Amino acid sequence: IPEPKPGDLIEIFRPFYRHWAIYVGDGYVVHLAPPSKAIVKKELLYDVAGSDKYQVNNKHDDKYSPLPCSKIIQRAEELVGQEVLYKLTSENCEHFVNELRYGVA
Repeated sequence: IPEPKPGDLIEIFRPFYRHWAIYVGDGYVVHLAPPSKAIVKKELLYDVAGSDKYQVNNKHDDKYSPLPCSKIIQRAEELVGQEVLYKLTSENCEHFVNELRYGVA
């Protein structure tokens, strides 16, 4: 599987649940994760994916424009360290990365 492009949405197929992250380059993604509440983390895709299959899935590019990729990366990185109080359902994780790629829904 070739290297994702900065700003790409990454859909990760964990057993019985999906997780979402956004590629920020040089092997890193930004995503919501538990400390062990949830926190925005910058981590290696290698570690976040682990042994689980994943794909790039920019599902809304058909009908919506992605933001300039420099802006996507900047916004994602600025949020690293921020905490949120909602559960890490696929839906919430997807919503988070959608906002980064496409802007506020």
